Amino acid sequence: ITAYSQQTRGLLGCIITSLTGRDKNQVEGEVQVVSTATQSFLATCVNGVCWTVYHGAGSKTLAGPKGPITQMYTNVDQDLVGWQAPPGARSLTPCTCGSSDLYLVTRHADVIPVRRRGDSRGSLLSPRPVSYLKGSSGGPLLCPSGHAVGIFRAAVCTRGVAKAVDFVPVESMETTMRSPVFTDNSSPPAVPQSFQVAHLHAPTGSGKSTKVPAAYAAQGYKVLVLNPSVAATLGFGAYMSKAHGIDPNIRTGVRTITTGAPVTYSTYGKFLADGGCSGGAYDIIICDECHSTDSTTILGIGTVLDQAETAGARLVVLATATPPGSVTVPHPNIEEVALSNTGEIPFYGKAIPIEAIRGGRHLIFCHSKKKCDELAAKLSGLGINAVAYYRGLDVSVIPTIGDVVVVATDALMTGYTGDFDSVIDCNTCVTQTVDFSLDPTFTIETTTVPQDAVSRSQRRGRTGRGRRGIYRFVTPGERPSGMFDSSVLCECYDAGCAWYELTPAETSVRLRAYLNTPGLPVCQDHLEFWESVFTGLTHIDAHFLSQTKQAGDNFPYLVAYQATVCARAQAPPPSWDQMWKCLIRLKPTLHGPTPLLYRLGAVQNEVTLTHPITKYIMACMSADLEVVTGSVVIVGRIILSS
Amino acid sequence: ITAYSQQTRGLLGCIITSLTGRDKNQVEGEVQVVSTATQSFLATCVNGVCWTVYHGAGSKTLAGPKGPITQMYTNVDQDLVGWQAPPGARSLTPCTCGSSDLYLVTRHADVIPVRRRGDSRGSLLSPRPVSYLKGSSGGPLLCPSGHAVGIFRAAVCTRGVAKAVDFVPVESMETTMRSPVFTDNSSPPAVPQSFQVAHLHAPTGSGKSTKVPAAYAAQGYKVLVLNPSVAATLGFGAYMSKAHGIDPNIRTGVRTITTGAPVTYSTYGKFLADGGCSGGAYDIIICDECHSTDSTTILGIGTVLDQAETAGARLVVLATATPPGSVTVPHPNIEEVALSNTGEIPFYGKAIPIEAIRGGRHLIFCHSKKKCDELAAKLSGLGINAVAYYRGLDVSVIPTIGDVVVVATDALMTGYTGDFDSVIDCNTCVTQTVDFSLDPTFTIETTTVPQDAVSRSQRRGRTGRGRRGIYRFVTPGERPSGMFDSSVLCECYDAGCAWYELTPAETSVRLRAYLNTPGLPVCQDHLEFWESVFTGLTHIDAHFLSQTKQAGDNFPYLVAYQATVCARAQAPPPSWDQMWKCLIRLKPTLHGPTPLLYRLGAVQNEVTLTHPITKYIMACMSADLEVVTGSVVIVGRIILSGSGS
Ligand SMILES: [NH3+]Cc1ccc(Oc2ccccc2)cc1
Ligand SMILES: [NH3+]Cc1ccc(Oc2ccccc2)cc1
Repeated sequence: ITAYSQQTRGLLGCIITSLTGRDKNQVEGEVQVVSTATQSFLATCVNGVCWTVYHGAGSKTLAGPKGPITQMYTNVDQDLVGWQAPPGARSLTPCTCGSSDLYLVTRHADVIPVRRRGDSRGSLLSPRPVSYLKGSSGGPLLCPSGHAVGIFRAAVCTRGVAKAVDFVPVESMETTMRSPVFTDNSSPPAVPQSFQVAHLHAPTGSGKSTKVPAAYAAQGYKVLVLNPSVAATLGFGAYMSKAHGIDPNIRTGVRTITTGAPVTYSTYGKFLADGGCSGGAYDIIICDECHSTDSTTILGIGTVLDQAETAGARLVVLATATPPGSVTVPHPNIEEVALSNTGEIPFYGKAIPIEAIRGGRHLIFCHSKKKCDELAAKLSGLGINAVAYYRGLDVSVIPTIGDVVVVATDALMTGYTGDFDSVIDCNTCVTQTVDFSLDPTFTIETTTVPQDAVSRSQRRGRTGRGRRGIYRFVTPGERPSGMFDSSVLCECYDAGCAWYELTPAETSVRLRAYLNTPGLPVCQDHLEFWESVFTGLTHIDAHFLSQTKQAGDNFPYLVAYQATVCARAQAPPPSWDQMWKCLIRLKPTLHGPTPLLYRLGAVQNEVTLTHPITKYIMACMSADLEVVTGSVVIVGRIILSS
Repeated sequence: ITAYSQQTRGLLGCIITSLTGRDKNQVEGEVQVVSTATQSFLATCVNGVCWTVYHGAGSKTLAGPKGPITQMYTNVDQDLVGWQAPPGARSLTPCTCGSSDLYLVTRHADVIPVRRRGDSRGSLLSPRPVSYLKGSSGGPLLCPSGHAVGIFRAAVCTRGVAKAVDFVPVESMETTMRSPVFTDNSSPPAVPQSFQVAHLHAPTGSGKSTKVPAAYAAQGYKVLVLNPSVAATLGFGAYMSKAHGIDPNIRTGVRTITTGAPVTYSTYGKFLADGGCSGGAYDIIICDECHSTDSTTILGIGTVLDQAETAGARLVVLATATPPGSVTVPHPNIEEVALSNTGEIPFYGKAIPIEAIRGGRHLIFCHSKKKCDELAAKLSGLGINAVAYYRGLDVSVIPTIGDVVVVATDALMTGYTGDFDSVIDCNTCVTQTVDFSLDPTFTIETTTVPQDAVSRSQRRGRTGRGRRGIYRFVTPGERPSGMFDSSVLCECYDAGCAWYELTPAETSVRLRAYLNTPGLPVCQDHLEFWESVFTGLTHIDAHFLSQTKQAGDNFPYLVAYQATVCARAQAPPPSWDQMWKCLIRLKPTLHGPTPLLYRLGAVQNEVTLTHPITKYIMACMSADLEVVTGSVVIVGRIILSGSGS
């Protein structure tokens, strides 16, 4: 095998084409170089279908001769997407009698030897920088005969040096093609003779966590319905007593009720607080909002999947309006309008007319609490009745009746259950992103990022509920949905220690149940990495753990454990911002360099690396780490020949 | 003082506008959010001129009502460029009485208080990560009265936190405006009565390395001519003695010759090897190729500027075809032709058709030695006589001579002096950047990047000499010339130690003479930081040093030092790349994590940061590092409050 690249489009055409969705150039070759507005990567044609990775492609359409091609196949559990191949596309053909010597075509037309180990794993003969492979997701792994063993999806790395490759085997495509491209998941499953995890995809309003649990209980089953939101968990209790004459049990941290009833409503949080499943309690477990990628939902859903075959249950139901890989589609009840630039109120580069929000009840989403208070002032300045809500504030700041503009962060989603005449969306959210920076260990950065399609649908779906709604937006983009960052896993272990007395090895078992169930959000497999680092975080100071839970910002356990080590060395904290207020009382006492374990923010101090734990963590970094490496547009192609 | 922002264009409207260079949208506001294809930053309109930083904007035009607006001012030393505001556009105005309370406006429309601490420095009352200030270059510092104090150009960092901001004081802008738009520099200067550093910007052709040094000799003056290339130096000498009559002294490593003549030709390397200026020696020194930013040319010119006046010289001419700021205009003699896809030979995305090169003499440039070899092999299949040249190989591996298609890296432009019928350029080169990654110390990465204007001009310069010439290219456009990376300073200290027995403190002085002389290539000033690093690198192993020196590769002193520490820890090197070949010999006896000092490449062994040297370098990192933080298109604006705070 031999290979060379050919650039077919430059920037302007790629943009123009992305928007029009009309690729008029004739698709020659069988490996294409593709681009989105942000990423560039490779797509291979096998068996008449043009394949690539989900983390690159998303749910995006392919620009084609007659306009946008929607995806024919979308397996988010195998990081696989595929479009029907435009007429005149050559295709590689599968590999019958696999060799072990493979050849990985990169986007620079370099052909890289690979030794096959697993079904989906290959080891690079000559290890290379991970940077080298980035751009080559969805490039084909070949055998010498030129046939197609699979498509590349991740590097497996030691300390930033790719030594193995992760690929999608060609049979997983053959499975994928064979799978029902449309499956029906709107009606609730019947209660099978033995254990079975089932899915329920139904829009909000289908009674997923009211009608259906009522159905199961009328059939005589004892039913637990798990939910992220306390406001929601509590709200069902009341709706039930009314519209189905069951006073159900309610279990929330704040306030629980045990009527004896066959149906229980519970927060995932409280579920975990009570040691998961009690054997004999329930026949059916409904996990609502399982598209949720907060640590408590993940850990909770993990637990249910881990425990319920044993606790006697016969049916787990993963219920959601927006499963991984789903596209934000028109709602028949919600007019969607773009914010423009002629309005009285600046809002994320655009403007809001004061007409649009004077009188009525409106919801303006912002990414940050700073920007909320800023906007809630501006509006009160203009005589509009504005109110900020975010993590911290109590939900009574939101008047339940009467005109108001609520400027909120996403906290609003789990904190408040009402709906609104309009919603204005800045179309962006803050997120936490772990970086294996080796300076000395890992870092957790905050970042404003484009909203994913799940968020857009949660946000927009706060208007239009059985009554008409306007949804105003700054921008039409979604990022693709149902993927989460490794830092979410990190948060689970932190949570496991902080709140639910779980040893890191028990958290792992539950996360591993989550990861190995198809149809959930996906995540690079870093369970062992994180387990190992938390394994080493021993003899924490209870009193510091206390104050970081109390204050309730993220990573209370890591923040406490740094805090701890800092105190066992009269050594000051990384910095004197809020995070390390739990030390203010010792400020004039501490002096020297900070014994740094990891970066959870700006470090403003001398730092020594010579602490035994820091070293343990650095040794944890030598772990194998799987890393990843408008329409999608074809910008170029790689031509194959040994 | 408060602010908010308006996005006035999308991503497509912005590409269309960069290419056409025509923007109709009224220019409202004072602070403009401008953008290139590659990046984005701020531009502030002051006294009717629309200013921004050179590092963002280069020499690019600015889209406007009737078409691209040409830069009125360009000061690559201040990092400052300016276009005439289209009539309409509001302007800020300067401060009328230095109040020290200041206010920086960021591209996120945040306004962040700054305490003025000198002519063009202010400290953040609240330190913040540098990443927060990125894309705010060209933004204004305002006094409390809302007047322009300066345009922000860089953050001063400790370990990635901005504690202070550097700006272009609006008085510098005042000078610039009250001054000529066009300057001469085209003609050789007359010799002054006392010391003076003149510039000379003239085409290769103006004989600035032969004609003008003759002229000065004809007037009875001793002139020394420094050049980076050793081929260029011997060739100028030869030409002189012959077509000019004076047998000139040559001073190069490969060939030294003392006639006694009044003209001496030399490379920068030999000059530096000879200890620089020997008192009395010369009156005029011509630094040809001052635009070069090889460590040797930078150290050499630094020495000349540091020593030339005390050595009794009267005139240093900094000589160059392409000074910082210069743009690639066309040629009378060179038709330039977009390479394209339809062609028998693949070449960086496009193809080269054979007919184009089947007969005659051709230079094909390639970003790397690998691609040269690979492309040689391919051209000797289709049966064209094609050599590959590059660093390592010998100059005479090229026919002088027959039919040929030479496939070269930039090494060509110092080794060889001949020209060609057509030149094919992939338009990209290989740089080194230093990243202060604190992992544990710093990284020197070798990257591939778009070529700058000088590069394009040199590469295209190898045709169209006194005849027709075709220029084929993979990509139009250049990045801006006259800026070099912090790694190049690193190379300078490294050569200082490796080659020229200069201690770091001595080197600082030479380089500081370079930096503070204006009209040369500019540079993030990291002198004290590197000086510190190399001061701590003591008791290097002479034998490793001599092997890395011989080897020809980069950072010989750093590679050999890293090797020294390893050998003496009986630890293996960070990899078994070619870079570490000097330790292969010893491979059996080397066990354990490597005691890592810095990163020059892929670390593969386990590492360990307990070495005293690691810690020393780690401490050096707490230094104060200044970090930078088609037409330019206005894509938005920041609006400032007219009253109140
Ligand atoms: N950036 C987060 C991210 C990126 C890629 C990704 O792909 C996967 C991972 C695991 C299984 C299947 C697909 C998951 C999460
Ligand atoms: N005030 C001197 C000055 C002028 C320009 C300059 O631009 C650069 C240089 C190097 C890298 C990035 C930008 C740096 C320093």
